[PDB]
Amino acid sequence: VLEQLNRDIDGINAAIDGAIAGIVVGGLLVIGGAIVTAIGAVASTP
Amino acid sequence: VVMGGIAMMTAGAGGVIGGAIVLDKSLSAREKLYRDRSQLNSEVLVASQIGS
Repeated sequence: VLEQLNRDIDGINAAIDGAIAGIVVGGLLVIGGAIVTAIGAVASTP
Repeated sequence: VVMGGIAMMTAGAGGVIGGAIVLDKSLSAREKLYRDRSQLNSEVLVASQIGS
């Protein structure tokens, strides 16, 4: 049982990091989007 | 292309800055939580000891 648990715990950290990645990528996309939107708002709708 | 490059640069800087702020704040907090966890573990053991 203990081994199957350690193996499952290893499999769980992957999804945990996969979520951490999506959260950061989102933070950058928003940050970049804000800078772009502000620039575009000089005129330039696309 | 220049806009996309500037945006990538801007976002890159923002992430680096935001992370640094969080990291500097975070490092002190994790230690406090771990200390409490260990203290509680020890206290529980001590209690289980006196009972036995």
